[PDB]
Amino acid sequence: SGFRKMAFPSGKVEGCMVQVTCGTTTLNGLWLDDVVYCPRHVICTSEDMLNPNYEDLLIRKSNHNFLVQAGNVQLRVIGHSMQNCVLKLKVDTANPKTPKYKFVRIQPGQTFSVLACYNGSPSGVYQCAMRPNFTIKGSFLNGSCGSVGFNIDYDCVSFCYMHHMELPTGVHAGTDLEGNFYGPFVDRQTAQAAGTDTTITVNVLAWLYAAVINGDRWFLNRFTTTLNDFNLVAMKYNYEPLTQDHVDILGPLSAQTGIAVLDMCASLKELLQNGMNGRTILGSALLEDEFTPFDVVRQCSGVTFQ
Amino acid sequence: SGFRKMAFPSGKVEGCMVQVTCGTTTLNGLWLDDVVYCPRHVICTSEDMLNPNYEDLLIRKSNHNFLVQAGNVQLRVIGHSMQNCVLKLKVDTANPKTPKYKFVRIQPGQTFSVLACYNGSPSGVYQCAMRPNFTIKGSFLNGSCGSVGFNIDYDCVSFCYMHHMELPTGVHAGTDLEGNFYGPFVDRQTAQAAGTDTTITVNVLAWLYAAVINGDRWFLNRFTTTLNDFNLVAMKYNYEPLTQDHVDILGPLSAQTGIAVLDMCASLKELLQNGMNGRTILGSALLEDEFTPFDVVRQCSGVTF
Ligand SMILES: *C(N)c1ncn(C[C@@H](O)COc2cc(Cl)ccc2Cl)n1
Ligand SMILES: *[C@@H](N)c1ncn(C[C@@H](O)COc2cc(Cl)ccc2Cl)n1
Ligand SMILES: [Cl-]
Ligand code: NA
Repeated sequence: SGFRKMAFPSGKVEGCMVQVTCGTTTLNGLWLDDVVYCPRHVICTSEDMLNPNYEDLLIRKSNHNFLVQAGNVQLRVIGHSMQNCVLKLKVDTANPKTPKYKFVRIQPGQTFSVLACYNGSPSGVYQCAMRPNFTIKGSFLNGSCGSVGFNIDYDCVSFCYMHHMELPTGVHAGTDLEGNFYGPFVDRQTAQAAGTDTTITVNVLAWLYAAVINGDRWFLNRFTTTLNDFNLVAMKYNYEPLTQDHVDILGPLSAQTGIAVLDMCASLKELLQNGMNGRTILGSALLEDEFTPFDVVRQCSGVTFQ
Repeated sequence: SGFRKMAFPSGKVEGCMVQVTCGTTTLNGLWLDDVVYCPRHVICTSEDMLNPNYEDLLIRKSNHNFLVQAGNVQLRVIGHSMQNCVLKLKVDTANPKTPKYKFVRIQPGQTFSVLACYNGSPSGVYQCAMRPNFTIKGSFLNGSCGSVGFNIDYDCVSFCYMHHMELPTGVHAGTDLEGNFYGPFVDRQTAQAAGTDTTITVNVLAWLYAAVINGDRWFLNRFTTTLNDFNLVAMKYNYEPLTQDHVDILGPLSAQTGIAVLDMCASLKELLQNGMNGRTILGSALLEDEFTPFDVVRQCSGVTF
């Protein structure tokens, strides 16, 4: 029993992190087979903050302008190309520690592990969720760009995030590993702001199901709700709409606990109305929204504590 | 910016985890040099679990009774012995992935990373603190015994915890890697209960400093206090006493933020007396006590491994 924000073991990703230098700028890259992936803004100068023309900056570079260091070893860059907002540096050595992997673009609400890195060397690992406004609430300092987010369902690493920048509110924006930004953000230092963020409703429900599995029922009630009335109430607290897809996705947790999804919805409605009145759920005094249904099933007993 | 509960990168430990089987029991072991460490309770069966005589259970076993798998490779056990509550299985091969390491015993309040494992296969990593009552609030299912906790101090892994059991309240108990329990617990299936826990004061203060560094300031005030007056408040709210050593340890964060420790104690006093009045601190509606001073400095500075 117990319930913690739990990351994937990071070793398969640690073996892929390198340092990329261009001019006076150093950040991190991801070395898979014979390609190093990193944010294209590594080629930007002080003059290129606001309106970089990346095509024009890149054509002026040779292979030997990029320094890639993997531990104590220099790799030799033998090619370069840009794909969307990522740079792909072809190197003369395949990474002998390359795991089985794939690149996946995630949807808001999905969670992943972040391996924060500086100078190509891992600092720490933590769990994040892609917020509804396409930001993440990470922990990143200068030099952390090119740190990646991933899942490891089975033995295969799914890379889903590469870190590019911090927005004025202190939240974080980045790309998939094909270099497409999450959300309406661009790799320019112009005024950009994330939209108002909302709570990830399906994840809160999942977490309430985790609480029941771990043996806590205090917040349930005798009521039910229609999906439409739930959404009308939940929107007034800045909760995302719950869809029929979300209801379907919660089916297994429902089945395991004997609590219908719309009955759990009625519990959530009452929690929003009442607060917790001095109580906690799985150790928290707020409703937690960074655990998915899949995360709950992965972490929790398949046997409910009745 | 930002502040997150963050574990050490786990790869140096992942390369040391193996599966240990004895009879119908499988759990995890730690393979360092030519020794595999695991809980001695692996040798227990159902009728023994109430009052095991470990000496007597062990003498009946041959080397070949212990099946050790490192990935898909069987290791050959060439010796077996007990140290306190851990079993030490001598194997014929040194682990080529053995990191620089030490065995250390930590103090209550100290944090560490746990690499949860099942069948010798790492499943997840999270940060824990050794509670004042010598339990940890972990997340462990059947098959997780022998999972380890660690810190990394440079390139050196300090192993500090091996998982043995779950108490009735759903919190967790285990040993150092020399097999000495944290807390007044024993390795048998009997009525055992955690003592009442307290809040780790120095760590709450550290976290308040993290909050200020990350721009969250509403709880600061004009007031200061003394160690003695604050300690009367701490005791009333089931907080650990704050010592002068704690004050010294927080010195850096005091200097950096311009909030003396006893000034921050006056903030904490008011929070304990009045609550948060609807507000949050670093996204929490409770006072967090599982970040140490060193954790806060390390994450607000970007140290790597
Ligand atoms: C750890 N891998 C694990 N998995 C299941 N369990 C529960 C029981 O197997 C515990 O068994 C014992 C524990 C102790 Cl502390 C003494 C004796 C026994 Cl049989 N643990
Ligand atoms: C990432 N490693 C990092 N470290 C510091 N910074 C701040 C600036 O250096 C980033 O500069 C740019 C960012 C973008 Cl998105 C476009 C252009 C530039 Cl110059 N980032
Ligand atoms: Cl005063
Ligand atoms: Na004060």
